[PDB]
Amino acid sequence: PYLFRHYATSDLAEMLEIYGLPIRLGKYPPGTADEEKATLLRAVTGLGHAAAGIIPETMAIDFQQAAQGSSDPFLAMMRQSEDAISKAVLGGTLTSTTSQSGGGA
Amino acid sequence: SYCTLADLIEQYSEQKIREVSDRVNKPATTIDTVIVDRAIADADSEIDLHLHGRYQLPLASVPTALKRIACGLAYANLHIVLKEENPVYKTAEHLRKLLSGIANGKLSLALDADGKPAPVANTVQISEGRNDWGADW
Amino acid sequence: SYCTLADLIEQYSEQKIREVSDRVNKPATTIDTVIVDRAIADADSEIDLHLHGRYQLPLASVPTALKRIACGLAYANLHIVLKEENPVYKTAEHLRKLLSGIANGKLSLALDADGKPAPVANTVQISEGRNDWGADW
Amino acid sequence: SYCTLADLIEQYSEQKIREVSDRVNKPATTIDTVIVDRAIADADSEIDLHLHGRYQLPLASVPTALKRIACGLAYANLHIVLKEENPVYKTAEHLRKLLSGIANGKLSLALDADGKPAPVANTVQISEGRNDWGADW
Amino acid sequence: SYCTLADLIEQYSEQKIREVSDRVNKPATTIDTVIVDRAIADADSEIDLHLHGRYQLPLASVPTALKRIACGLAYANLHIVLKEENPVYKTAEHLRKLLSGIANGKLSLALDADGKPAPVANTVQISEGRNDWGADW
Amino acid sequence: SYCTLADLIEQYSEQKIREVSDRVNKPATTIDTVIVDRAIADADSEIDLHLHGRYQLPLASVPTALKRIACGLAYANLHIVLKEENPVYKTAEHLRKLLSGIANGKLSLALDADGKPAPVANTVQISEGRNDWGADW
Amino acid sequence: SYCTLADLIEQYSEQKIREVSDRVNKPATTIDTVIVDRAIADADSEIDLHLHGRYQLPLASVPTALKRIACGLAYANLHIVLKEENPVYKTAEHLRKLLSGIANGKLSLALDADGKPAPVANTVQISEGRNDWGADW
Repeated sequence: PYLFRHYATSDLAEMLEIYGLPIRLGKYPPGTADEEKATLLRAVTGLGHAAAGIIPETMAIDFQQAAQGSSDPFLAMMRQSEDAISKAVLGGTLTSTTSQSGGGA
Repeated sequence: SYCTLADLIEQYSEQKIREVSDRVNKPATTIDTVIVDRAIADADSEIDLHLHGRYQLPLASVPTALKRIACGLAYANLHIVLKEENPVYKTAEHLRKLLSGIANGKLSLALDADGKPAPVANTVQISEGRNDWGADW
Repeated sequence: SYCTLADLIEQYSEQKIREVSDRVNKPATTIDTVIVDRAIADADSEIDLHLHGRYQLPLASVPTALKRIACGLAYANLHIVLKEENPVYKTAEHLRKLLSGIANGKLSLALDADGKPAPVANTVQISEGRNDWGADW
Repeated sequence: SYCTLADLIEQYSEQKIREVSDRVNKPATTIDTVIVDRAIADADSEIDLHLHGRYQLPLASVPTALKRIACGLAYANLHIVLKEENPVYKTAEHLRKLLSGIANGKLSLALDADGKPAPVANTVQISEGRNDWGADW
Repeated sequence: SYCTLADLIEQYSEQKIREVSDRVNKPATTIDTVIVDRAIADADSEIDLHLHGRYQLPLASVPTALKRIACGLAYANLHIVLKEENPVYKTAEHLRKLLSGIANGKLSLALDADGKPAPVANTVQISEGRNDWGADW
Repeated sequence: SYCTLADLIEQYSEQKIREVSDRVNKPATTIDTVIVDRAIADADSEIDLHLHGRYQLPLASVPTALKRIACGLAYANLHIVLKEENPVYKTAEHLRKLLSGIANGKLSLALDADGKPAPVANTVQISEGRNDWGADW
Repeated sequence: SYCTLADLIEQYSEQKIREVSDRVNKPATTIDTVIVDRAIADADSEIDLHLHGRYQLPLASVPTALKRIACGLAYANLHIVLKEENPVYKTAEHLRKLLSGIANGKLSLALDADGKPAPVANTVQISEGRNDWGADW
């Protein structure tokens, strides 16, 4: 369960790192020079934090929505690991987390 | 000045330039430098029209393909009357097609002698860019 | 210099080069090296125009197909007047089609002698890449 | 060297090669090995241009269809002036169509003598692949 | 060897093969086995090019339609110069169309003598297949 | 053997078969059974190529339309040189169109004498089929 | 047997059938019943090819339009050599167009003498049909 939690948390951290700016790819026509290609790379890299930009009509840039995901799987796996560890150690789970129900309390 | 009188001679022989450049003496005897200079100027002007959107117009160096294109255009311009079927007209149209290809980003401007030309800063432009909270605070 | 005078001779015989390179003596007697050199330079310039976007222009070695293309283009350029129906014009157009195919990523540049050419670093470019939390911490 | 002088002779008779290879003596008397060698080199160069994207260029063995294509291309190249309507030009265009078909993944490269050629490792490439938790832990 | 000299004779008479196979003696007197062998080899090579993607190339048996195609292609190859309008060229193009149809999965390869050919294992490939919990546990 | 020499005679007279089957004696005197047999074999091979995907190739009985097609194809094959405008070529193309229509599931194979041919089991194939809980338990 | 010799005579006169059916005697003197029988058989075979998908092939009765089509096809088949521009060829193509229209469900097969033909049970097929709880329980 420790390894399960570790993997889930690391993957969630990476996914948090990737959200926000969408991955985008720039295209150039034949006969583009190395200086112009480096310029295009710099522009594409800056477009995420740059609100505006201009390119020749012969060039194109597309946006892809890189992540388009949710954290629910990782949270569920971490909760499972937490519950397993609590049961194995203390024999119960209430002592570590607040029980959100009554009646059977 | 992407080409000179010497370039035109070395491309088209001297006798043909003597024929097409002299309008006063029949048979021609001497090359009139003014007409050749104006033809070269017009060729340079058309090339500038085709190249202003991708490079700095006052080029400090001339690519060799630019020299060939300028010489061809000047020779075509030197004709008072030119038919559609004239081979020089076909060569001029071919050179214009190359110029259009260069303009449309389909062909590149090659070396001048050893270094690259000076691409203009069109694509460089982007907003200032706001990325606070990512400066290692 | 993707081709030389020796290459042009070995491709088109010496008598034809003697005819098309001499503009002063009739019948021709000697090959004028200046005209051949300029024709080769113009052919190299056109090939550079077609190849700058995919390879380093100052090539340290010449592929053999490049030699054939340069020789054909130089021979075509050596003609003062060239018709559309002239077979040399058709060969030049064929070579231009090969050059366009190479430029458009449809044909590859072959070996020079034993090693590959030097593809430029166009496609190499990508962002720096942020992948923290995955460095075995 | 996908073909040799012996192959060209055995395909096109020796008298025709003697005619088209000798440019100095009229009537022709001897085959000039240099011209044939260069024609074969140019044919090999074009085939390499067409085949570099799917196979290793320095092939250790020559497929027989490759030999036929090389011989045809060399014979076509041996002509100083070639018309569009010349039958050898049509055969060369047919061979170029086969080469394009091979390049475009529409035709395959057959046996050399008994074993397959060496397809390049283009399609082989894939990421390293992360599949932990499935290693029988 | 999808066809032999005997097959070519039995298809096109012996006099025609004698004419088209002898290049040294006029009038022809004997059939040169080397030229016929090379023509058959080239025909087999083209058929292999067209058939490698669907069957094992080193076929242990020859379908009869394959024999007809090979004979036609060899006869077409035996001509030093062939026009577009030549009927043998039309027959060769027809056979090439059949070969393309076979390659494109539009026509099938028939019996050799009594048994089917050996289709290659292209379509056979699929993943290993994970279906635990369904093994009658 | 979808057709025989007797069928070819009964379709095209005996004099025409005598002309087109004898290549050694001028004027023709006898029908050469070997050439007719090979022509019939090639016709059967082409029909097998066109019919293998829908029926068992080693047919135990011959449909009559198959006999007509085989006779026409054999007669077409018996010609050493055949033009596009030759009427027999047009008839052969018509028969090939019928064969293609049969192959493409647009035309059916009729009776042999009284019973249907043997359609192959292509469409028959389906998975084993899991339908437990529906076996009247 | 959708048509007979009497039908062919009553359609095309007897003199024309005598001309086209006799291949041995010049001028023709007698009608050869074998050739007419085979022509009728081939016509019936083609019609069966066109009609097997919609009706039972061993028809117990012959529609009259079927008789006209069979007679036309037999007359067309009786010609050893037939051109594209021959009017009988045009009539045969017209009849083939009618046959295709009947096959494609665009035209119907009319009465034989007083009763309808026997349409095959193609469209009849449907699953067994499970509709329990609706049997008036």
